[PDB]
Amino acid sequence: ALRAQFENSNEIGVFSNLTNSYALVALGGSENFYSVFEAELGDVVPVVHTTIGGTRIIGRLTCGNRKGLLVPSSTTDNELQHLRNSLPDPVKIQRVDERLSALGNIVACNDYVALVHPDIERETEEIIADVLDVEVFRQTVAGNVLTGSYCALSNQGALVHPRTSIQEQDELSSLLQVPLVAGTINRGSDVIGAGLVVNDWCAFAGLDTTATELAVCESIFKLQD
Amino acid sequence: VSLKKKSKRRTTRLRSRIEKKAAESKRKQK
Amino acid sequence: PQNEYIEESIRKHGRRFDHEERKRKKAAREAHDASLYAQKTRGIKAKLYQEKRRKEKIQMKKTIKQHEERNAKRMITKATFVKYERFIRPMALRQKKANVTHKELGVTMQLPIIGVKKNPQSPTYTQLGVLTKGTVIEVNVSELGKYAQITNNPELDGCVNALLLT
Amino acid sequence: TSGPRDNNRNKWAKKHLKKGKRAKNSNFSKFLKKK
Amino acid sequence: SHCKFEQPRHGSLGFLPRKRASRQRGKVKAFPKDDASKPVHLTAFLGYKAGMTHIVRDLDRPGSKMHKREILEAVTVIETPPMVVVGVVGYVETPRGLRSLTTVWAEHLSEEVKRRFYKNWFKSKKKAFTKYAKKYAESTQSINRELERIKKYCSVVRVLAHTQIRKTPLAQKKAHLMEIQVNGGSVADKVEWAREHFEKTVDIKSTFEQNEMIDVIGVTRGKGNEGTTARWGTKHPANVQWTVARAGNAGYMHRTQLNSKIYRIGAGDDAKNASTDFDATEKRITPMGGFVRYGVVENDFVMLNGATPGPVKRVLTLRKSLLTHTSRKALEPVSLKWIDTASKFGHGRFQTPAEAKQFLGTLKK
Amino acid sequence: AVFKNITPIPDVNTFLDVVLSRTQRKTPTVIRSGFKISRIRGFYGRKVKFTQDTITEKLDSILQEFPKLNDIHPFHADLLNILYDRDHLKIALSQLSTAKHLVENVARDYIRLLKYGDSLYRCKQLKRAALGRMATIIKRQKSSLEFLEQVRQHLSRLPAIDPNTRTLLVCGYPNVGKSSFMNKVTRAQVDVQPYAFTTKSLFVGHFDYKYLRWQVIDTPGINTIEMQSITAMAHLRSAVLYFMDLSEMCGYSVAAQVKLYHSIKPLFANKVTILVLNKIDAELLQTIIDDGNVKVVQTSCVQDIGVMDVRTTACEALLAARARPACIPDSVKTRRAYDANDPNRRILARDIEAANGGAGVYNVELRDKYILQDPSWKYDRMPELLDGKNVADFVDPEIEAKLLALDEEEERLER
Amino acid sequence: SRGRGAASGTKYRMTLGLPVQAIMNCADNSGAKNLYIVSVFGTGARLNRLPAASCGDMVLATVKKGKPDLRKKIMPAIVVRQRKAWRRKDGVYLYFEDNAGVIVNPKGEMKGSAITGPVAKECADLWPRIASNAGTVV
Amino acid sequence: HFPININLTENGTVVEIRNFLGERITRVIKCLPGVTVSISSAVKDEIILEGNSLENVSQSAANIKQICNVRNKDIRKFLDGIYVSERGNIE
RNA sequence: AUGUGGAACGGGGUAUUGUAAGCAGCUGCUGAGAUUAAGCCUUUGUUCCCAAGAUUUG
RNA sequence: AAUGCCGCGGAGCUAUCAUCUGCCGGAUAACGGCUGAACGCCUCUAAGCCAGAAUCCGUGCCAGAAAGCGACGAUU
RNA sequence: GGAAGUCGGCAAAAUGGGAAUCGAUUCCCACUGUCCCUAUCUACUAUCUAGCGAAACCACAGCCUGGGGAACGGGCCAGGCAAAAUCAGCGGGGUGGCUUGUGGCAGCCAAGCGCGACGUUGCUGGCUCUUCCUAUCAUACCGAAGCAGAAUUCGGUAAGCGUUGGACCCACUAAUAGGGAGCUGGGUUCCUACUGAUGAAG
RNA sequence: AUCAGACACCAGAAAAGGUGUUAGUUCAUCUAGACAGCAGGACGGUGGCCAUGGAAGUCGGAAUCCGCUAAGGAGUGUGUAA
Repeated sequence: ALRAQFENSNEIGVFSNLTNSYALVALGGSENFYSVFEAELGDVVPVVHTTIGGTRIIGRLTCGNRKGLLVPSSTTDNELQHLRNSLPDPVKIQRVDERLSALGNIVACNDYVALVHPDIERETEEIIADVLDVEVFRQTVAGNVLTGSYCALSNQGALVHPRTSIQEQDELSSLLQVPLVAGTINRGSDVIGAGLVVNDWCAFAGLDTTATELAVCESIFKLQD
Repeated sequence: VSLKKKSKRRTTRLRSRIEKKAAESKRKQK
Repeated sequence: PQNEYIEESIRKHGRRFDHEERKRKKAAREAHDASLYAQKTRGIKAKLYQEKRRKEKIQMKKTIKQHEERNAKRMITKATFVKYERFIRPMALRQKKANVTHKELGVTMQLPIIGVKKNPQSPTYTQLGVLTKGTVIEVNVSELGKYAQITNNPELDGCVNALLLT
Repeated sequence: TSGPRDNNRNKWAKKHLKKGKRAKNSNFSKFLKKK
Repeated sequence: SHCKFEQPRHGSLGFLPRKRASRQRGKVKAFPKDDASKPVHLTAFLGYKAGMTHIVRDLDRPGSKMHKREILEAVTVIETPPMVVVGVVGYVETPRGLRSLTTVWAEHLSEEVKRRFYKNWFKSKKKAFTKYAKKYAESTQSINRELERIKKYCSVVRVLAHTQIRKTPLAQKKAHLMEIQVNGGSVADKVEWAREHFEKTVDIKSTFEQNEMIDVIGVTRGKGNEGTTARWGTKHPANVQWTVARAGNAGYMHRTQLNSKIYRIGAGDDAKNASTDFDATEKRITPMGGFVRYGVVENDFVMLNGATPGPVKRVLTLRKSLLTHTSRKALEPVSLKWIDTASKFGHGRFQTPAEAKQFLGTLKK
Repeated sequence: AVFKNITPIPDVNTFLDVVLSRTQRKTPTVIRSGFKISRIRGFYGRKVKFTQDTITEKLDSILQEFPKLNDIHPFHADLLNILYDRDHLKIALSQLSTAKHLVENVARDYIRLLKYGDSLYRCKQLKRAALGRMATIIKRQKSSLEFLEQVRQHLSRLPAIDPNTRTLLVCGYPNVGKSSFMNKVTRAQVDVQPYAFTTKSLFVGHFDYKYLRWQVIDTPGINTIEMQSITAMAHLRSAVLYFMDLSEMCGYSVAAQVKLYHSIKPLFANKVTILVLNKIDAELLQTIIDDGNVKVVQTSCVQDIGVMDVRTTACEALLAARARPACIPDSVKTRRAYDANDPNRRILARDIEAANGGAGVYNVELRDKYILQDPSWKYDRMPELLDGKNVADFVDPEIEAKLLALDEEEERLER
Repeated sequence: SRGRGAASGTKYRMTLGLPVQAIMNCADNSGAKNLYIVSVFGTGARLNRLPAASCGDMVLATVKKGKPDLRKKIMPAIVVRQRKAWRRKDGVYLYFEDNAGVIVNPKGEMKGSAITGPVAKECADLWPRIASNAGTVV
Repeated sequence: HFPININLTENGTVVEIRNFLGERITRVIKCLPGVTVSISSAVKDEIILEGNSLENVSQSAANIKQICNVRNKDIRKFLDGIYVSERGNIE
């Protein structure tokens, strides 16, 4: 568990997306964010200094896992070509003709199971299962539709709202086959996805995250070893 | 050039008024 | 930072390196600085400087003296006090309390005005109760009824300061 | 904020002109000058 | 009594009088400072505003909000055929100013520059410079004397150059003749450079190089006499003062646009000048259907950012910047991605007739 | 309670000079006798009113910035009691408010008489009579303004306390190792000197432990300092951290310290005290140990041994009183953490930046990291459009084969 | 400090099409329906010029129609959609068919949870919270 | 806290100063004629200006002290700067 | 004031509208027809016209 | 069919409803100093010197004396 | 976008209308160039031309600054200046060297010449407009302060540049600083100047 | 005189300020060595007594005495928790 700030913002999930096979960072701002990501994942997975549609919210615009990556309709051809050249061959990239352009807000996906916005298109769901090779389930998180923004997923742990009930907690854990904890990030902000990006072996949160919150994320993600 | 904020030259009413009221000052002190 | 943190910093790290010599130089040249200020400045700042230098100069002359021998619309335009009232006497200009100063006692007492006897400037104003300079007004003296003369102009000064006839 | 008449702004503008930031104009002029 | 509600002045006092410019050609009221450390180089050029288009370029501007994105910018296309150097003027510094000591002319003067000296070329007997040509042929030692005078006494060397207006698709036949100060080197070096450049053409490829910052100067469009509304932007006993906004001439004033960037200097003989590394698609800078009210560009052309003063087919002067200014906008390179050559005479929709023909069916004609 | 936000109080002379200078500079100055009497009356009325407004504006600023002793946490109220005599402070603040009302009354009175000014002079002296009374009113609070400024200066020095948070009060004999324990536990730089009662006032220091922050407040050793120390523990949900000199190296007898702790136990009740054996490296204690709440932890002050253990024990006592195969890469298992000082550490783009002109000048090459069969083409420009079609729609690794298949087909059609 | 409060990036000049007195649609799920524009942040001293806002600008808004407890606060609002056409710096001209905005605190995180309708990318970039809680960003 | 970096060029006639209270700026001075600047190894972080003209040497000293000046910080605590420590002759 | 001369029309390109009349059998001719410089571009097209009258100038 | 009504409508005009552009040299004021007397010490000042404000003066930009001027060309 | 204009839906658009209170008022909805913020189009006039062809007014006229005791004026004084002939616009021109920031009564001194200075003690009208001044609200630079930092207070040079949008109120703003020298509401019963355009002449 | 004067009882501000200059008037020491300057002494009863966390002349309350002298003040200021 590490603390980082993009520019002077506590939301690093918005400006970056992290998987178990690659990292994506925003372009045009301060590369200190790219510098921090390279300091921990430079020797493990490639780090791509990319934008999506001339935009820096790539974290909440693109959802992906260790296998595949998705981009929205507004993704330019040049940027898509840039992403393909940067990423290694065993990783596949896919454009999505989805009405809900914010893929990072409508899809929360780990390497094996993904939980999606309830009103996603059938064609989007089919191509998600084809590219991501994960089981896709339509459900809301704490009565809230933005699963990708309001829930963070990893292979060994996950987080949701503190507003969720215990029975919702148990049901979500049972449907995801991964330990799940009700918590908060960045000192009381209930946007877990926007404030946290996690791979299977490291975690990044905003610099305003409390020590208690970092301990919670470390405890659920078993990152001490 | 004058190089001043107030003109060193005086108007005729003003110069006449001094002898008007300077004499009265001597009358008052008397 | 807690309490006297800056002298804790002064105690632990010392004062600025050039402070003692800079303040010595500033104090030495303050003699020229004062004269430069006196000869350059103009306006109110000069005038307050003049008055404060006179005060301090007289003050230092006195303490060196003390050092020495120890070593050795028909309306009324004047403030009034409460047909015949043809003119208008504003309640605003009207007054009810006056500061009467005793002559022998030398104490100023703010007391209500029982009445007004006569105004030397105009006896017509006496009926209207207009208080002018030298006007005779009687006030209660139980806490000290006695007469007194107005020692100022109520129209200008605003406060009716009078001297007791005693 | 300080304007363009600022003596400071003039000073570090001069500092920029004193260094290689204008050397890209010298060799630029030399290219056409030689050709 | 003071003004209750204040506003900034409706005009600019530094641009009045708003009178008609006494010239049609843009005057250079300041040439860049000379330096003997750098030897010879010119400092200005003369072109014609053909028309303006828009381009797409990848912006490599570090720290910008749109770093490494595709940006659209309006661009002005000025046709710049090479200009013929026909004279040299020497200027001597005096306690009264720069005074033109003498002038030396080339032997062979084209009809282009000869038309400048007449208001009616056909009626004239064309006697100008005839005796000058005779004395040039007879004795060159005299001409050597004035050049010796220029290199011995004069401090500023300027070259009289005229533009080949014949090459441009302009109905005018008079060539525009102006003085370009030869900056750099010793006075002798400038005089020599002028001598070996007599009667030869100097091109924009040798004056400017596609990345530098220039000042474009010219006479603006004429809007005629106008009231206070559009002339000035308008919403105690005395006499009316000069500061009061009044009704009069609006337009046709001598103006100077600073800090203009050349995005491209293309060659007329090349047929790829409108094509970029991201575009291919063999095409010329002239838009489909020709430039509106100008014609077809067939010579060297310069593409500047933004807009330049004056309407189409008017003469503009392009000078090197007087003062170095190393703003990263003035220092960054330019990599064009796409140039628009669709029909500007209406809502054009096709870049070239070749690529329009596949989309459109087989026209009966 | 951050008392630093109180504006500095000028002495009576500067206060009057600032007010009068502001009146002169901000209000119009020139008037002639020939002007309409309404304009003359309005002219002087503005100055009297403007001077009234400046005075109350300043006086209200004082009255609002000072903390209301009644509305504040009784820890700070009693602390301000011992230091500043709430009655003197309350009298001083009430004097300013009574002054404020008096300044308002005089101005209202003289504005009212000015409505009847008949000549330029009679207005002039009401204004002079006005401003003088306004000034003489202010001159009478010389003592109050001077007192409040002294109170202000010492208020800005006090530490920002927060009894709401978890705390652990440290009190005991003067220079008995409590200062050393506070310095070792918290980052606060508490001065330690041979002079007794070096900590004249309280010292608050935060310490992070057990995923929480505790504010340890060190009190004066045991006078005004002793009274302030007592009130510090009077109202605070915290535990006592008494330090008794085991070897008496601090100059205070162990029996005397035990007797003092027993006497002060009435105020130390409802807390988990500590029987610290200070200066361990450098009978009566049985009665103190009989209480049970005190933790007998040896404190080798000379050797700085046991301070961490004592702090941990005190913190614990205070807290008690209050298929998914994660295929981590093999390089991750042996990745050297990026720490700047080491030479083996690789470089980052941040360091390339500072070398190549810093923020805003360095152009990061996006293309510099492409997985690509060559590093040379790494700056090439890929054609995007050609003849109305994108090149992108046609990029196919076997596109040559589709072209040859085609060749055959066109050769068939021409034949 | 509210003016550019938590912007995380500068905004390019955009055509202004929502002046004051404008009435415009609430876009979040907090329960408010309509908004009335009271003032716009970052407007200087221009004589007679009506204060105006664009996409991603922060305004002072009053909920004309909506939930009563959502009202009685002059709350900051982020204009996310604008009917007036504006030039995106890449050259394309954009205009959404309705004027929409979201109720937000001065810091820059809204009271709502999900945005109904398209979101301008200019709005989503000056306000990462809106981008985080947006459904479709165009 | 921040060490001050000093550079000497053209045999001590121009002094460049860096990192004064964490400055990213380069403060450059040109010494008046007859003055040479050196760094003495007898005592650490010691600057010596030697010359023949007392006015030139001492005005050079004033230029160093005034250019390395603390702005908008409380001087009663912020003591960082360059100050003249001893004045004398070469022999 | 006999020229890479000008002008009037004509063609082509480019644009605007929207698929004409008629021939017919909505469909085909027919993205046709009409307009296109009056402050659009071009012209081996045809026709036509100019090496003239007056005034002031050392 | 007094521009019968409606849609589109080039060109022109136009919109902070569109796009572009807006710069550096001296002298100082408050003030900080150097040397240094007056006054065998001291001192920013008296003689001199240094640094120093969006300030003043220029550069740049606009106009061009229609009674300011220079160079060149032809010259019935 | 939709009365944010104005004292105010004056005038247009909705076709004018729905509900309340006493035709008026208010409210919500609706509409719109009143407004942000002006742009474009047409006709007439103005422009020039051929013909015809007045009147009011007229001591003489026609530049400004300071002074001319006043009434300062155009004639007078001292200066800036000053070059024919004209054209189209627009309408400008037909009373102290005062004053400012520090109140009134009494006493004690007492530098000094019965006063006696400072002190010291006793008590209650708004809508738009050119320019100037600094007596500076903001911006630039400085000094002082418990000024750790941030934020801030006071004071100095400083008028170069800004000092808003709405019904004292509430927002924005870096700030909403103070003053000098075409128009409307409630309240009482020719020439000259300015701006553009030609123009004879060494 | 970095906003001089030609002024005209310099009468309104006017009472006065100035390390600007030139003249005077009245008292002071001075080759028994003047002022200043550098060298030094500037003490010991005594840290006098109340006053106090800590006050030794110098936070603070009356003086403020004495041995020595050529002189060292219960102390002119800075400073020290002392």
